[PDB]
Amino acid sequence: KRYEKLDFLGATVYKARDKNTNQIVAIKKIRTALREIKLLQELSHPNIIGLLDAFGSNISLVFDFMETDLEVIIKDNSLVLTPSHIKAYMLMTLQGLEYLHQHRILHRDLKPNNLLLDENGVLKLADFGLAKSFGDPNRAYEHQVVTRWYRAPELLFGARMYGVGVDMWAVGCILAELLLRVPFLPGDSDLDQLTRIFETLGTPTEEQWPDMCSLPDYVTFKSFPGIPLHHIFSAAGDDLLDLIQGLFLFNPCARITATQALKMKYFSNRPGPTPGCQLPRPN
Ligand SMILES: Nc1ncnc2c1ncn2[C@@H]1O[C@H](COP(=O)(O)OP(=O)(O)NP(=O)(O)O)[C@@H](O)[C@H]1O
Ligand SMILES: [Mg+2]
Repeated sequence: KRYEKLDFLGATVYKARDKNTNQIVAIKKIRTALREIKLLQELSHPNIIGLLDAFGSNISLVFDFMETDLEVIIKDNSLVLTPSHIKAYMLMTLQGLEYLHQHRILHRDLKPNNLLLDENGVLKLADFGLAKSFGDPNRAYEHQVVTRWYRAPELLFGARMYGVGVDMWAVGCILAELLLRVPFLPGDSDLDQLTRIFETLGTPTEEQWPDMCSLPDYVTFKSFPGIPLHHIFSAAGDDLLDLIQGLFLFNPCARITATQALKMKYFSNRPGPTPGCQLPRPN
């Protein structure tokens, strides 16, 4: 309507120019979008993508333009991530997520390519296509799960009741991927995803996860010992290992929350988070 289509980016996404401010934006063109406009229009947090406008003739959602995303950074061999880089990305991720959870919203699709980065190193959660108020019902056969590699074990065992844990597990997978620069648990099937979770983190005992055997799709895997976190992340300090451990607890009620994650010593310890403007950018 009042936007000129500049470059194509990848539903269909275009770069554009707002003729009011001459501001550069991203326009996403196509009931998935109804629920999205509802939440996103009224939210406002630096680390949550802003919905600037919408119009219907199909639906077009107008978003802040973000020059890159975490997956691009992770896959870019010319960039080396320092401990301070990783700390900055996690802090922005968790502050965004803490906001959402305080507003009783689950993202439900956290993965590196949904953490967008602007030219000033501001990270923003995006793609609220699966986002849900905590108390909304979970559909029978149209149930929307994150891509498998970021997916919490309770979801892989068919949980219909879940909460904050699904996002926090994903956040642990994103952290692991920042550290390893490859996906942490790349399952090739939903069963193989559980296999990989268990042979890496151990097959849960009933005291680690009391209610596991009563999940709708529970089945008996072999007992795997797991691998010590300090062996997997050989460059991570004890403070980072404690955060990673908290994010991958099997019991979704024991798993660390965004708020608890942000209060951990990791975030107050040296080295500090990289200022956004010094974060490494694809050249
Ligand atoms: N706000 C934005 N600013 C700049 N580029 C963007 C923005 N949002 C999306 N893009 C780009 O457009 C592409 C469209 O991909 P997209 O379809 O959003 O991801 P997807 O996970 O494959 N499907 P979807 O469910 O639509 O997210 C992305 O990979 C980005 O490179
Ligand atoms: Mg996406």
